[PDB]
This record gives sequence, C-alpha cells and structure tokens, in this order.
Amino acid sequence: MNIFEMLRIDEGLRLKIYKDTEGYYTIGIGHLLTKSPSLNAAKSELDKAIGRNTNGVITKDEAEKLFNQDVDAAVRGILRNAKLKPVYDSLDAVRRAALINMAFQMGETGVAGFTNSLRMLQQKRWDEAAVNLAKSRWYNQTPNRAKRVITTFRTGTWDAYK
Ligand SMILES: [Cl-]
Ligand SMILES: [Cl-]
Repeated sequence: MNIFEMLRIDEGLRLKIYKDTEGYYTIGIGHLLTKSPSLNAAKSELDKAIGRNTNGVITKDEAEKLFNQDVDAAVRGILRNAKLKPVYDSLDAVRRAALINMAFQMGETGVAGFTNSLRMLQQKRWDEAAVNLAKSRWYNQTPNRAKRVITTFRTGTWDAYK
C-alpha cells in the first residue's frame, strides 16, 4: 500500500464529469473541476486541464495524469505550509500518507484548520487525536472515509485499507 493506492480507493475512478459528495463537478480520481453550478463552466475547466476538447470524457491515462499532478501538489502544499510542515516532518511514513489524504480531499487550508488535532498528532497522542479528528463536519459528512483515515493515524498501519 501507498498514497496512490490509498487515495484511489477513497476517491474511485470516473471517466465522465460527475458530482462529488458536496455536489461539485469533478472527474477522474477526485479531481475537482469547479465549485460553479455550471456544467459548461466545468467542461471548460476540464478542457483547459487536459489541453484538448474533451466533451466531458477523458481516458484512463488522462485521469492518471491529473492524479499524479494532484498528489504532487498536495504534498507540496503541506511542505509549504508553516502549520503543516512540522506535523508532516514528525510523522512516520504511514501516517504521512493519512495527512496527504486529508490535504487532497479538503485542501491545505481545510487541513490547517484542525489545529488541535494537528498538535496531538505532533505530540504522538494517537488516541486523543483520533477522538478530536472525529468531532468535525468532515467525519459527519463522509464518515466511512474519515474512519479509514483516522484509523490510519491511530494505528500507523494500513489495516483500514486491507
Ligand atoms: Cl489542473
Ligand atoms: Cl464516506
């Protein structure tokens, strides 16, 4: 298991534009296109991302290319963020993947708002962090996914994904 396989499990793979859990236009492996309620706007963002007139459908390779780019940006956002970097540096390899997962889903800004959980993770207070992470809209809205990430932080193992 690795970050790529982990997120591919959490986000799935779709080759046509679809609406995410928040009702936003997305494609591929959780690649958000826009928060605009306009499909045309989504098709436009899509074509610009791919570099061709897609008509709202991409290929597998195309989805994977967006995904590599998105994973890279996620990590880079963490490393550039003053509140996130130190947490990330303190964690082991499995738990780093859980932090990337959250950043991919909610953006660096969203993640940095879990101040209190972040501090517990940095202190390596696993059970406490898990409890704090669960008191969030994130957990209430996408409970199965949040449970999987939380267990990852708690245990430092890939068991939730096995
Ligand atoms: Cl892009
Ligand atoms: Cl879920």
